[PDB]
Amino acid sequence: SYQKLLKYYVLNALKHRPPKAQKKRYLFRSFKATKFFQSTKLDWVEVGLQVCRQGYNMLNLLIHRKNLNYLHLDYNFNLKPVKTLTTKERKKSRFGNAFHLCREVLRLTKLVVDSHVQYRLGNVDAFQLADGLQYIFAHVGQLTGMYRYKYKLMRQIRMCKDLKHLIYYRFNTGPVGKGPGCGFWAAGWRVWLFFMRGITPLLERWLGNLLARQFQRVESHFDLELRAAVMHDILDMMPEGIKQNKARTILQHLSEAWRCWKANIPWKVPGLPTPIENMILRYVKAKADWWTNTAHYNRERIRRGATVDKTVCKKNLGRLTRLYLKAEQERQHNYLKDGPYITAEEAVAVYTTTVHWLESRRFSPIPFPPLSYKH
Amino acid sequence: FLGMPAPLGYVPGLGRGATGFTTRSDIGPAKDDEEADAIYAALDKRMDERRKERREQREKEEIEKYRMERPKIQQQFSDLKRKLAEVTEEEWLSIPEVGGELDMRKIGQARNTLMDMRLSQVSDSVSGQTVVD
Amino acid sequence: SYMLPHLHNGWQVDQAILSEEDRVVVIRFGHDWDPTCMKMDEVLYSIAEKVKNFAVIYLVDITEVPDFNKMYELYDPCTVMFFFRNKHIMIDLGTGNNNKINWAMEDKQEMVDIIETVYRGARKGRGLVVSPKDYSTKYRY
Amino acid sequence: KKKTIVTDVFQGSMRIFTKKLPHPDLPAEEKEQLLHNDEYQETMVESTFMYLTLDLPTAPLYKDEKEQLIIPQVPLFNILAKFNGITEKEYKTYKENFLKRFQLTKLPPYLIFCIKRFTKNNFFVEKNPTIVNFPITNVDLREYLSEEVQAVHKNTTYDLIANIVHDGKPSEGSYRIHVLHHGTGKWYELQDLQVTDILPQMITLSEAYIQIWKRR
RNA sequence: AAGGUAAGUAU
RNA sequence: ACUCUGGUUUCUCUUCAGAUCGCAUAAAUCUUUCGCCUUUUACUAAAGAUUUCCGUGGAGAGGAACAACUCUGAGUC
Ligand SMILES: O=P(O)(O)O[C@H]1[C@@H](OP(=O)(O)O)[C@@H](OP(=O)(O)O)[C@@H](OP(=O)(O)O)[C@@H](OP(=O)(O)O)[C@H]1OP(=O)(O)O
Repeated sequence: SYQKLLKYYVLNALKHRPPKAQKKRYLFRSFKATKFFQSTKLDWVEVGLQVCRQGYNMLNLLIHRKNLNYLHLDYNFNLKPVKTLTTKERKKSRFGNAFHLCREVLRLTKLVVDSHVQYRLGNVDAFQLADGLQYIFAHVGQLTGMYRYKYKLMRQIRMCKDLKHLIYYRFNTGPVGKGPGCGFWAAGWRVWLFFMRGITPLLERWLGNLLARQFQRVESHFDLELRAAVMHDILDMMPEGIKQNKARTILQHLSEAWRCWKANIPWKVPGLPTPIENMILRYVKAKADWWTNTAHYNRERIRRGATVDKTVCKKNLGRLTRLYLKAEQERQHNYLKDGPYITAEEAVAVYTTTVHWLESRRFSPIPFPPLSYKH
Repeated sequence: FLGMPAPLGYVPGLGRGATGFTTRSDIGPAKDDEEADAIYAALDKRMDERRKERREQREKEEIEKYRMERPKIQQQFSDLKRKLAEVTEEEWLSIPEVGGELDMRKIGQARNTLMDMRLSQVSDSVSGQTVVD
Repeated sequence: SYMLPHLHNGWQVDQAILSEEDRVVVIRFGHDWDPTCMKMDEVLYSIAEKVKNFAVIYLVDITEVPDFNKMYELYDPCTVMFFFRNKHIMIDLGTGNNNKINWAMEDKQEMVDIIETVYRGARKGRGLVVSPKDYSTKYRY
Repeated sequence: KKKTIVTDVFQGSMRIFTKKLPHPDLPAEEKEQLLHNDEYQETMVESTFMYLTLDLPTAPLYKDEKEQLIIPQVPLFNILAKFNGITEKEYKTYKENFLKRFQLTKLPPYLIFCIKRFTKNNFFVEKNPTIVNFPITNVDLREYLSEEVQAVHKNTTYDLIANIVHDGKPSEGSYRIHVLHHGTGKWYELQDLQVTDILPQMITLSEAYIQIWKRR
């Protein structure tokens, strides 16, 4: 526990630089100044029960917003169906993971407030109040099981156990019993306060989304950008106010040009204007460069070990085949133009060595297929 | 029926006779209110204005730096579209709707001929050289 | 480059879907400027020539026609609703929402098979139909 | 002696009357307004131009004559086209289409031409495989650049003393050069293995990385 | 959290 | 020993962050690797770069409250 908590502390110490040159816009003070809210003074327990009632109202509206009575949230912030929910009704009554987090945190604050309420209304003494506070702060994982609601919260709860591990260790260090009588809740209380402070932006954003009324693409994106930009440039140059149909047929040549590049076959269209041909050449050179780049990049990704899909693998294989076919084409052309690379008299020397070795072996060379053969 | 006006006075959702595809709750939304919405939006804007200026300046600087490395798609052919209008009207009108350097192979042929001649000359030393008929 | 027919008005899409006979009306909700939706539109364009006999594709813009956003819960990109025979079909492909395809198909042939299966199911009269390829897994490995 | 001997040997001077021509997106009215504002006015650059940088034309996207490989050999006049072709350049990578209007005023006795075949595309840097097609003989680009400078530049017959050409793929590539002794004119390859190679042997066929010539 | 709504038929 | 010297509590408002903004410490997105791997919610765990988020300081401004008590240095004292 000590080693793990020291790890957490040192990781906190590593990344510590605030860029936050804020304008000191006190949003809370502005909300206080808003006419929709007013200020007063009241006891902390009264504020706690007010917040519990407000959270229950929040969950009540969030649940029965679509007039669905399938799911019911109890006053203890535990959701429960009113009957054996139908599978279609179960699909209808479903909430996201962040809603699970919100319900869990509301449950935690409600149970803390109710514990202080029962303490104030006599019942159990204050020593046990502190002990129960300590336990709840260091057993939220067991109490609420945030694991499913959020995986990261597990870290908080597990470290809370670690701090509690130390707290009880020291509390029960000597004459103090080895029982559950430990009361140092602040150590986990601060951690839970920090984690809640980190979480609350998400809950606020989602609650605002509900309160409002609006509650593999990179290669495809670049291809669409290329084709759309070229089409828009053509429609700017080509007077759509006069000619309409032929522009669509223009796209055909685009595709033709593209496949004319893929097949590595000559492409000449005398009917098309020369500036149009130049624009097509620029488009096809950009597309070919991008296509080869992404082809070799995806091939490298596949061979490295990255997981790929069947269609993506087939497309990458096709692109690699096309690229290799092209490359072999200019390689053969370069061999034809530059001639054989066998140096003069060097292949002759190799042949002389071979024939000398064969003569040393002194074997009869294989003749033409005879009329009569053994088998 | 593309290109037709929509007769007003009828709700498209109700007239078609469709059923509410309730995929999942809490996934869809399902004047004093206007004034409250305006006030809350103003409060949200006030809260967000704490870091807006510096973030916007940094984003603008980053975008400007990114543009130099690689500009927009239409930027690579801005000159071409500038010169695109130079084509005559009759040029694109008749667009077909249907879809020096000597013989470098001479050096290769000479090299191949020289190699073949050298091999044929070396074939004389091959006492056991054989052919077919 | 997004040359498929698009519903300028919301009511126009409604009557276009209503004006169907022995054909499947694939209404692709979303926005053309989205990149994933651009890929989906390109796939639909590729399919359109091959299956134009019974499959008609008719895109629409959420901003242009927001009245149908809440009707079928249109709050994701690349959404596709096979509104065929004036009946929203139940296409099940191993997903939670078995009435909406909200991501561009990896391959065109898969989309062609899906749309022809939808046509067969609609012609048979059933309101639900399954897919030969389950999409619960993306076959990433 | 501010003018360094190495610098002054290959200094040069280009009187590029650079014009800040309006951006292509500017309409005809905006172009007229900019012209009235002297935006497109030619301004002399007086560029040092220590070594001339001549860029090869566009690569052949589709091979027409021979589908296996099309080599668009660039005539040596393209380098000599800098008198007017560079003076007619109206292109820039910025938003405004800058008109270079390059005009080489004083040609240095040593001419170092850089082909700059390598160029970065939108994804990767590629090299144009176009043949150099540059004969090794007298040149008249200095007279073309400035007709009156012919009196000052009496020895305009410059022979390509040393030409270096890259070879292989852009990633794993090498270089090979051929140089001629001044006066002797051996024109031999500087490669250690091929020490003696006088004939061009399709020297201009390869993409010559750079050339160096003397006015003599 | 989920990846687990059979559709059909008129009320 | 003589003349001028002149508040601190506060409330907000607008800027700038140097300063371990904070002798405390979260979260979100994106990016590269690691366990990855069964699709997203997610993860594991580190790095890199942002953002929100709890807070704070400097500086300036405007009212209230102690504004009349001066603190204090200067004024050869
Ligand atoms: O389950 P673990 O984390 O291993 O710890 C538990 C338990 O902890 P929880 O109360 O958090 O479940 C007790 O701890 P406390 O009751 O002291 O809080 C108990 O401890 P005591 O016996 O001291 O009561 C005991 O630990 P141990 O028996 O080792 O002292 C036990 O651990 P085990 O499950 O390993 O027995």
